[PDB]
This record gives sequence, C-alpha cells and structure tokens, in this order.
Amino acid sequence: EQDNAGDTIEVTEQPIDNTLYVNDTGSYMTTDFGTPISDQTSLKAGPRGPTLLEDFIFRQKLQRFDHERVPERVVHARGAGAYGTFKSYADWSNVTAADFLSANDKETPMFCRFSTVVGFRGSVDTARDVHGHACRFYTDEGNYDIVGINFAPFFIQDAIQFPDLVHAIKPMPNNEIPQAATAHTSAWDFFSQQSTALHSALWLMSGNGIPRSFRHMNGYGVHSFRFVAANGTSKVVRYRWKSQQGVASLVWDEAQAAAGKNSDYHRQDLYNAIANGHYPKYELQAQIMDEADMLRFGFDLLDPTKLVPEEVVPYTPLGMMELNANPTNYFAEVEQAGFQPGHVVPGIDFTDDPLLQGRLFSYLDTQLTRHGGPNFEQIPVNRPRKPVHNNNRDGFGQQQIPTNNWAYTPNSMSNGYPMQANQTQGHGFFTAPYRYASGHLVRQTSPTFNDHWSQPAMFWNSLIPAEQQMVVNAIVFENSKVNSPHVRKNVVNQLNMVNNNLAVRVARGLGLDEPSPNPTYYTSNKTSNVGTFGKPLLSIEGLQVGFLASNSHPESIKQGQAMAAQFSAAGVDLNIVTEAYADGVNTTYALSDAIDFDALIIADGVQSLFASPALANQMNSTATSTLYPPARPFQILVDSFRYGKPVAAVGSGSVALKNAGIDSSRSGVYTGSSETTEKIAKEVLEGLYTFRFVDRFALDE
Amino acid sequence: EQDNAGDTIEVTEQPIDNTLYVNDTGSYMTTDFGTPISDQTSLKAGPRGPTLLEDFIFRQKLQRFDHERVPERVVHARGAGAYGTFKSYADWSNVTAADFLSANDKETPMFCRFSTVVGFRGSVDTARDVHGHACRFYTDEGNYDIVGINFAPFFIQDAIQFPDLVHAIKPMPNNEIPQAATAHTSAWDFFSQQSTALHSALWLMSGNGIPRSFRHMNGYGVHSFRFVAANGTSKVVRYRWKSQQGVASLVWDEAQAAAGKNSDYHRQDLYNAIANGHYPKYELQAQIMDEADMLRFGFDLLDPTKLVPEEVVPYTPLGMMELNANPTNYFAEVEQAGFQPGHVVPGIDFTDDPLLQGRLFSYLDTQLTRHGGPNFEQIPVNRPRKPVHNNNRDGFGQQQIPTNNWAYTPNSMSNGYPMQANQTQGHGFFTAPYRYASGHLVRQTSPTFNDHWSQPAMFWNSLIPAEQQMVVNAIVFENSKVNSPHVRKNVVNQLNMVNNNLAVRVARGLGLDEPSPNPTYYTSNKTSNVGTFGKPLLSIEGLQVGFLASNSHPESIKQGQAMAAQFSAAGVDLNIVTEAYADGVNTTYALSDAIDFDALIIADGVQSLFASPALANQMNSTATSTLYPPARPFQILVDSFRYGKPVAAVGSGSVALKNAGIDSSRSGVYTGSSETTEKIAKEVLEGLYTFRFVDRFALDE
Ligand code: HEM
Ligand code: HEM
Ligand SMILES: [Cl-]
Ligand SMILES: [Cl-]
Repeated sequence: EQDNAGDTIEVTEQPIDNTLYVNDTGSYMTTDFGTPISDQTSLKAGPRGPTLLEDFIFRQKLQRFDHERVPERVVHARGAGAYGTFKSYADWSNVTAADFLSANDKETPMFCRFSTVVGFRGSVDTARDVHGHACRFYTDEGNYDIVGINFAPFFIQDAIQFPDLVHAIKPMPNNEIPQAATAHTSAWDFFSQQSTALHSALWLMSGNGIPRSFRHMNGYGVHSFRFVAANGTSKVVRYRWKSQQGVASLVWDEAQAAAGKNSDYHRQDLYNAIANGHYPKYELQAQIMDEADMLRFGFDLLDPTKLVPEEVVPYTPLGMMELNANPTNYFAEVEQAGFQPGHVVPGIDFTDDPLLQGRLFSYLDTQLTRHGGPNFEQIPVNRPRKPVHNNNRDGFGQQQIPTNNWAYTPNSMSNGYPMQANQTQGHGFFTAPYRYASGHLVRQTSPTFNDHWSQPAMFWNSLIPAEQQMVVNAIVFENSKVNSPHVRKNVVNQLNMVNNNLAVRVARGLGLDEPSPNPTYYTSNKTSNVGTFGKPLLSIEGLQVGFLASNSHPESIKQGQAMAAQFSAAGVDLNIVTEAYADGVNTTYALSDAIDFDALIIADGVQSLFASPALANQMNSTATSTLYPPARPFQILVDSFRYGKPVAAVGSGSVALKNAGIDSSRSGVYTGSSETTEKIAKEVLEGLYTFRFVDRFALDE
Repeated sequence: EQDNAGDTIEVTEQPIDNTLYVNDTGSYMTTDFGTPISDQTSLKAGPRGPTLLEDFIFRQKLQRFDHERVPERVVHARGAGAYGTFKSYADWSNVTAADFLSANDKETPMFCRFSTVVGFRGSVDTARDVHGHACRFYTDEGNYDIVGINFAPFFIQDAIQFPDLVHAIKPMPNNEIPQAATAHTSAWDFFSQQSTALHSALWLMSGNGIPRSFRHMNGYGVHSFRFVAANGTSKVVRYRWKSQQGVASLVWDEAQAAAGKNSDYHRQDLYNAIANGHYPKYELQAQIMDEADMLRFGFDLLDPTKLVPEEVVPYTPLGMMELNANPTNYFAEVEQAGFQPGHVVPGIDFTDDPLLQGRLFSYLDTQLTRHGGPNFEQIPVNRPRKPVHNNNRDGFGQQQIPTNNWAYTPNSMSNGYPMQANQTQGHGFFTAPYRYASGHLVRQTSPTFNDHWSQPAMFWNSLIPAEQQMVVNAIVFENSKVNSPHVRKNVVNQLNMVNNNLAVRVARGLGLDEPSPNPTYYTSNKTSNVGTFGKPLLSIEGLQVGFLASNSHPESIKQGQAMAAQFSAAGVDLNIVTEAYADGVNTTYALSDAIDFDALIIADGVQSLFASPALANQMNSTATSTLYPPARPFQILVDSFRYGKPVAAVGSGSVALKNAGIDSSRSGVYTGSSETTEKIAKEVLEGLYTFRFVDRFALDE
C-alpha cells in the first residue's frame, strides 16, 4: 500500500468515548450529545403560555421515547433470556473439529432465550404452545447457535410452508382473534389438511404444550445436523438438551389460572431462580449416527417430523450447560438478540432437511426487520467474543471505524490481511466434503417423507393413561373452539389414522360419530422421555411452598417460620401467607392462588379461614372479610388438590382438608400433629419430587 | 408554465393497476410482480437434495413473511377498531366553524380504536388500566381526531414528564416484569413522588380501571380545547363521549379470571356486537365555557388533572356516533391507523395545556417509528376522504404520482394551484385570533396547578360504598405487590392528604401504621357519572346469558331453547351449555366460565351436575367425568354469584342454588317452576339492566 506517497495513508485515531455498560452514579443528566439538562418542565412563553419549538430538551427526550419500539419477532415474540457457561465432557475431535468441544472441561460463555411461539410480545407465559430453547455458544471460532424447541418433531417438512403454518396458527387476519392459541378453525384446518402436523400436534396437546417452567422442559435441535472431523469424515447428529431439573407440566385449567394471575410465570421463575442461586442445568446430548443411517430406521433422517427413538440410537452426553446470570438490560440484550440456525462454526454442517435449508435464509433476512438495518451483529449480545475482520462495510448504525482502506480480495495493497480461512488453514468453515447431490432440479417432495401417522401413534403409546386423557381433553377443548364442523370431522378422521381409541374418545368429546379402526399406520411401539407426567423431577431447587397461616392466630406464623430452614436447605422457597403483611409474613391471600405454589401446607389452628363458598354465601355484606375475595383460602386448597400438587396439613389443618373432601389417605396428602412439623416438611420434599399425583386425574378408556 | 417550449411539460398517464381491496375469487396465485406460481415445495437438486438459491418463489414468500411485523405503539399497543358514522344534532356555527358540526343531521364517516395503555400487543384485554377511546371524523375539511381515554383526568401536567410516567408503569427494564400492570414498585413510586397522579390513580383503582367492555365505558378528551367561530370568537370546551349502553365494570378477581380464560374479551365483545347488529352508540357532548372561565372555578382549565364537574358546567349534547362495521383487515386498517390530537380541522383550536401542547409534537413524530417512513398518512385508513393537494414530496413508500412540476410557493408557473387557504378563503385552518401570550421564556410550572389532592377527594366521595371498598382492595392489592416498604408508606401519606378514611383502610390492608386526619385539602364535594357500580345500564343489547343444561337430561336443552326467542328479541344472546356438542347445544362446560355470561340460568332437573369440589373429591379417578374439570358447573355458579351477576334457577335448579349457599331471597336471584320460564326470562332481563348486585360485596368503614 506504500510503494508511493499517494497510496500511503496516515491514520490518526481520535480519543472517542467507548462506554458499554452505563453507570449513572454521581452524574448530572445530559442530552445524548452531552449538554447538562433538567427534564421536568417545558419551556413556555410565560408560565401559562404555549410550549416553544426551541425547547430542544423537550424534543430530544420525546423523540427518543417516540422511537423506543422495534418490531417483535414474527414467531417466538414472547420470551426471556439468561447468560451462562458450557463445559465439554471430553475432546470430541474424533467426531467433530468444533473448537468448543475440543477438550475435556473446556468452558464456553453462553446466552440463551426461551419463549413461546404464537403469542405477541406481552402474551401470557402459560399459553399452550411450542416453546423455544435457543442457545448461543460464544466460541473461539465464532458464535454457534442451537435454535431448538421443547418438542422433538416439527409440524412441516419444507420451509416454504412455514408462512402457511404460522398464518394458520396466528390470530385471524380480519380481527386478530384469538391471541396465543391454536384453539381456532384455521389452525386445526391446517393441521388436518397438512397431516405432517399430527406428530407435533400431539406433543402440543400433551403436557409438553404447558410446561411448569423453562427449567422443567428439554430442548431439541429437531433436524439432523452433521459433525465434521478435521479430516472431512462426517456423522449425522440430532441434539437434545436434557434438563437436569427434570420435565414437569401443568394441567390446562391450571395453565389458564396462571395466565390470569401471573402472565409472567415462566420469566419470573427463571429470573428468581438465577437471582436466588438455583442455576438451571441442561446436558448437551447427541445421537451420533453414520451417513449410512439415512434411511435405515424405516424413516428418513432428513425428515423433521420424525424423531429417532432413544431405544434405536442412544443420546451421547457431550457436556453440561448452566445458566448463572440474569441480563442487565432486557431490551438491549434479550429483545435485540438475534439467533440464527445458520450461525455455525467449523466442525458443524447442515443436512438436506428441506425445513432446515430454508431457515438458513429466513433468519438472516428477518434480522433486518427487527434492527432497522444490516449491522444487527454489532449489537453487544450478538458480537463474537473475538474481533471481527472482513470486507463488509457501512450500513445504517455503523459504530465501528475500519482502518483497512483496501476492502476487497484479491488485492496487492493490504499485506494479505484479512487472510482467507479454510479446512486446512485459519480454522475456516468448510462444507462436509463427502456431501453429494444428484438429480433433476425438482419441486417435488421425497416419497420417503410420506408416513405422517406412525410416529404420532408411537407418541400416543408413550404417554401414561392420565396424560393420554390430557391429550384427549386438549384436542376436545381446542376442536370445540374450532367453529367449523367439517374441520372437526377432518381432525377426527386424521386422528383415526393414528389410533382408533384416541379418535373415538375425541369424537365423543365433540359429539361426533365414532370412527372405526383403520390399521394401516397403527403400532404398539413406544419411546421413553417424551411425556410430562408419571416420572419425578431430578431436582426441586427453586420450587415454591405456600404455608397458609392467619394474623388472627399468631402462632401459625411462627409455625411457618420454624419450617423455613428445612426448605431453604433444599433450595425451596417457603412463602408464609396471611391476610395482610405483618412480622414474618411473606405474601397475602389477596395476592395468592394455587398456581403460586408447588406444594401447600395448612398451619395448625387456622381451619376457620377455609370456609367453603357455600358457607361464605350465608353471611354476606357485613362481617365478611374485605381483605380477600370470599373463600379465597378454600379455593387455593381445592385448586392445589385438583391440579395434583402435594398438600400437607398440621394439626387442626386437617379440618380444612376434610372441608375440601380431601381424605388424609390420598397419595400426596401429608398430615401430622404440631409436634411432627419436621417430618411433615420432609414428606413435602418427597411430594415435590413426585411433583404431580396422577391418581387424582379422571380417566376414560 | 408554458410561455416557452422548454418549461411546457407533456404528461402521459400510464394505465397502472389501482386495486385497494383484494379479491381472490377465481384467481391463480401470483408473485407480487404477477408471475403465476405454486408455493408448496422448495426447488432442490434432486428430491432429497439441497434447496437452490435460484428458487425465487421460496425467497419472495419468506422475505414477505420475515418482514410482516412493525413496531407496536409505545403506549396503547393492545386495541381494536371499528368504522361508523356520526350525526350532528344541529348547526353549531354559532360556536364553531367546524364543518362536520355545521348542520342538523349532517353525517360524517368515522373510525375509532379502543385500547388499554401499558400492555404490549398481545396482552390481556382485562388488565387493570386506562382505556383509549380514539375516534377519527373523516370530515369534508380534513380528518379530525379526538384521542381520548375512559378517565376524565390524566396523571401528569406536562408532556415532558410523559416518558417518566410511562417508564414507571411499564415492566421493569432489567427483566421486563410485570406485564400490563401498575402493581409494582416503580409505578407507585412515581404516583407518590409525582402527586399530580393521585386523581387518575383513584380512577384506575376504581371499576373504571376494569370496564365490562369498550361499549360500557365513556370517553373523555381530558384537555380543554377551543371551538372557534367563523368570526374569530372562541369557547373553551371539554369533550365527553357518553356511552348509550351505560357504564359497567368487573371486579378484580373476575378481571383476572377473564384474563386467563379469554384474553380477547373486549375485542371479541366489540367484534361480535357489531357482527350481530348491536351497534354501540356514544353521544358527543361538550362543556362549552367562556374564555373568562379559565380560573373561575377554583382550578385552572389548562390543568389536565382536573375535571369540570357536570354540576358546575353541564355537558351540551352535540351529536350521536354509532359504530356499525368491523374492519376488513386488522393489520391494514387497525394496526396501521395513526391517530393524532394534532389532526385538527378549521373551527377547532388548542389551549396552552402543557400536556396537550407536547402531544402535538409526539404523535406526528411517533408515526415514523411504526410505518418505517414519512408516508403514513397515505395508508388507506389514514387518508382524508377528499384528495390531498400540497407541495410535500417523495419519501419511502410513495405510491402517488404528482403532476405539479412547480412544487414550491410562491411561483409564477403553476397557475396559483394549490391555493393558500385561511380564515377568509378556502376554509383554511386558523389559530383562534384572540389567543395571546405574555411572559418571560420560562421552564416553570403555574402555581394555579398546585392542588393535587382536592379533586382526588371529590372523586372518592363520588363512589358508592361498595366501589369505595373496591378502590381500597385495588390499592392494597397493588401496594402489596410493590416490593418497597418506603414506597408503600409514601403512598399512604399521599392518600391521607386526600381522605383519612381511605388512607387508614389502605394502611390496614398493608399492615402499616394508621395516619391521622390532615384536613388541608379534604372536601365533602362529589360529582356524578364518575363511578361504575350502583347505576344501571341504559341498554342490554349484546350481553350474554349462560343457560346451564345437561345431555344426560335432554328436556333441559329444550327448556333452554324455548327461552331463546325472548332473549333474541332483547338483543341478548342465550348460550345453552352442556358437556358436549349435540342438537341445540351452543357451548360446553369445558369451554365455559362465569366470565363468559352476564347472567346465568340453571335448567330444571340438572342439579346433579352442581356437585361442590368437596363432593367431587370423594369419588376420584374412575367414574368422574372426563368432559370437564371437577366441579366446573358448581364453580361457574359460585363465581357468577360472587361477582354480583343475576342468577336464575328453574325447578330443581334451586337445589343447585342451595348447594352454593345462595338463598332465593337475595337480590338478583330469580326462581320459578318450569311453568313460569317466560317470567323468569323477564326477571333476568331486569337483572341484566341492574347488571351488578352490590349487596353481595363485603364493606368496611
Ligand atoms: C425445527 C423447526 C424449528 C425450530 C426448532 C425453530 C426454532 C425457533 C426459535 C427457538 C426461535 C426463537 C429464537 C429467539 O429466542 O430469539 C425462532 C424464531 C424464528 N424462526 Fe424458527 N424454528 C423452526 C422452524 C422455522 C422455520 C421453517 C422458519 C422459516 C423458514 C423459521 C423462521 C423463524 C423466524 C423468522 C424467527 C424469528 C427470528 C428472529 O426474529 O430473530 N423457523 N425459531
Ligand atoms: C390527556 C392525556 C392523553 C390521552 C387522553 C391520550 C390518548 C391516547 C390514545 C387514545 C392513544 C391510542 C390511539 C390509538 O388507538 O392508536 C394514545 C397513543 C399515544 N400517546 Fe397518548 N394520550 C395522552 C397523553 C399523552 C402524552 C402527554 C403523550 C406524549 C407527549 C402521549 C403520547 C402518545 C403516543 C406516542 C402514542 C402512540 C401513538 C401512535 O403510535 O400512533 N400521550 N394516546
Ligand atoms: Cl444430507
Ligand atoms: Cl390557552
């Protein structure tokens, strides 16, 4: 660049302020251009006069405000994030050249966001939905994102259908009803006309659609990807994030109650858990398969509507992630984060999964919408941990200052920088070299993709009877909300290709004719770890206990408080509830509901709070408590029991149980005198692990 | 423009397609550039091959999809719209030169949007909140927008504080919790440190915060505006939209239930009412005051925290609006609509209200954010009904084609077009000519604005005892959710400057020390039409009745059906509810809740459905119905009664009432034999007008 005076360029770097995190301590307010200000009164022509155009303080403040909002994500708008770390279990170089997997105990920084799918930005956490599980590894060789969900299969087999699925499940276009729900004609029409959807539709109707929290679901990559070794050999892999807390879910009416009582239930759960030191963990696992396995198992590994059963190919544990810090600013870090499945690193490659292939286009393009311009990767949360060097330039919102004035390749002026990186130098990305294609250029679906029903059948067989009833109840609920009889009937006919018992039970729920067995795709096969009831949690850290006490019986508070040490030691929060705040009280009846607690304990001597609605109704007007709605304590109890949660009662607390028709002989009901509270606590710990007592759920066939 | 050949310009208008409403009937799918396509399979290198970059069909479809979203409104994101018409009661030219008010029976097209304030796009309709009431008159002299709310006063006195109020009430910035709610430290901190907020805070805690529907609230302009007559004389006016349905509201726990059962409760209500021919009406009214009235009434008419009591200045009816059509496409017409208080027409002017003055800047600027460019008024819903002519040009998304090549004033080339319009020619806008200012250029608040407490006191005195209890319960609920004791105490102290009884009751609810009377700002004054309980509705059209029946007692359905004619004739929807769809059934237990009905009727012979939760709990597992959660029918009944709704029972239905502890002697409880169903219906019509039976609500002091 310097064989002459003209092309020789003097660089003078200016001492520009380079703040990242903003710290207000000690400061006076300034404009964005650094002039010290107050911001509390408009400049006016006299104190009762009109506001002046020259009040630039007013205009800069309101212009910022008027422009705060950005487009939400077209899908997964409602979500929450956290930072963490990932530790490799091994040097995996034998199967992948990926750097974050290259050594035992190698640690990589992480950022993840969890979300629903269909609802808009402020929709209810406990909507029935798919849930996103999207994690970025900030590796030494680039940001690697696994952008997954809590179900193993997806609804469709080609990315070109994605706007069809999404418009179908989103609110109707004429009136934007209903919010965050598939319970409408268009969605079930789509799922029944596009029968690839059945597998994921069953997942959605199961407890998987309504998880207890982000900490109590698994994550799946869904698609086949490739691990590529340094020498070019590849393996076909499928990812699972196995929650180290375990898998647990709500029941529908409980998910509804939670939506109305605490729309922030899952984001609050994640925030509180991290803030309280109960850091959620998920183990990265992969089914590591050979190229020869593409069609071996009787379905196609390119097909995203199909899971590989653990019993056919086991999951190999790769390493452990932990999320251990909350974001500092939600808008800056969470709202602006843009995950992309095309954010790959050397040692990872794609497959010809037609669903995956289109996602690679879509996510890069969509980042423009939400960020207003092309420099979205420059936002701090999206930056790689090492500095970027390439010949990309300019664009709205450019906050870097390139010094390489020869921004093209090949050139003879820049000393070869930046250098081309590839398989054999600079740890460059490379497509797996044995990949091959051969064929006409076709817009045709592979016939290997044609079985839409067998895997739905396996999934059904994989659920305990209580959760099978839950699926029926959900399908019946959603298809009763569907307004079109012909769609209802199409759904039944589709379900009958999956399992006759399922379809008959649904048709009965809908008041429709019962179909007859259609055995073509039926199977008795089943797989494990795809249900959400009947298997206990692996950790009860960060779960909640509600201890129902009264200010009118002061010893009840003290009884609550003496149990607190035991729960604290298990990482369980004990919440003492009374009518109103007082010494030792944590929360109140008026603020409380069953959904707020994972187990409930009734204190000794407070039985009189637990009047049934019928009793409440006699004495109305005067001398009924104003401090909470009529029969609130009773309702918390009855709801907790109905939902399947452990309930305990100390002393005369058992009177409350009887009032509620709860026999002390039921599973997950613990009783004891005031002298045995220590043992009652440990039984509650026991019940928290079991989590739900499914013997309480009504069964049909 | 043509005294020479060079400046003479040939205009050739091209036959360009000019579709507005899109009609698909008969058509093949095409790209946006008109090439006929299919859109169901990606183009691949072989049927199991990778997707090709040259598949432009895939890319155009996903690029559209990837870019569907736009920024939501910074406030009032959650809302719903409808078209209608406005009829003037008179020629009002004696007080205003406004054209839409210039003749008896003069009709003007309308479009309105109603909304909450704090929640984001998909937040729950029944959040406790301010509600927007924003209406556009498409006049012959421009689009006139009244951008109002359902409360008479606003929280702050200067527009520069608007981002402070909004950041305070919106979710916290670190974690974006909580959604659509003021129940957190920051909001109550703001309301207590910025004590102007007390008036609107009391409105918010009343039933006004939780209306039954958009049809059952009023609208207020809040600010003083001016009517300006042709000759320059002005009047100071305040607007009210008086609902012709009447004012009705929910109770808090009911608003919560509705949020979890039907997040679309208000938008669905409005959509259904219009679709069913029950068109909501609101009468435009104005307090028409003299310039001399600015300080006469012991507060300042420039002050938006102050209402003028109807008893001091009556509302003059101006005309009647009716909303009579749903939008065709929600995104195009509702989401994109941009109302602005600066959208004024000749005969309307502003005042020096410092809150109003800033809104004039803010709304014009904010339209850029949501529309991506400056041509937001070109969107169909924002267009005036007559063609625009001005010298504004260009900008993103320009879909017009100007023919005037001399786009500046003054010029000698364009034949004087377009002509300047003013007070005396072309019906031009004009500022009211007697307006005057005089003063230093000051950033100071007017001392006339200093009384923050007297009007809050009047408002409190204006509520029936039951709604006063509702305010206390709300304040106590929200301030129990506030995590900061010092903020709780500040709120109490502020409330004690308003009314000692109010403050003592709140402090009791919060477990705080009771303050002592602080009489400086106390008053016994009261005003009418500012409460939401204790005054019946004026129309029951579009309200809902739930008729609880059973498939296991088939005559119950027929009993329901024979009542339907009477409800239909009142414009009331009768919904027959059973376990599952069948001949004559409208909805199901599993889909139903108390919030779905405004009155409940229990059929003869179905009492066995109405088992209490206690009874449900005995027989669990087998032979409990799978068709709805345990004790769902009972819960609907108990909830309806608790909320204050009319309930009726035919025949042995009274057994259900007894089970629920509801005596047939209570107000708003109707019973009769199977032979008197006609009379039972008319009593239910009676109860619908009364709407809520406040004798059921617990009272304190
Ligand atoms: C296996 C199937 C899929 C999974 C597991 C998946 C996963 C996800 C996740 C987890 C998010 C949220 C990321 C975040 O938290 O910010 C997301 C967003 C998105 N997805 Fe998907 N997705 C799938 C299929 C598709 C398909 C086929 C397309 C389109 C071709 C697509 C387009 C999008 C878009 C446009 C976004 C918005 C991203 C943004 O604005 O940053 N997805 N997806
Ligand atoms: C008397 C007090 C006020 C009332 C009655 C009021 C009313 C409303 C209403 C009804 C909307 C929703 C319009 C729609 O449905 O699209 C709205 C939006 C808005 N308001 Fe206000 N407002 C008030 C105070 C303010 C103040 C002081 C400011 C700022 C200086 C402000 C800024 C905004 C903005 C930026 C929007 C978004 C508008 C859009 O994106 O189109 N408001 N307001
Ligand atoms: Cl492949
Ligand atoms: Cl003025």
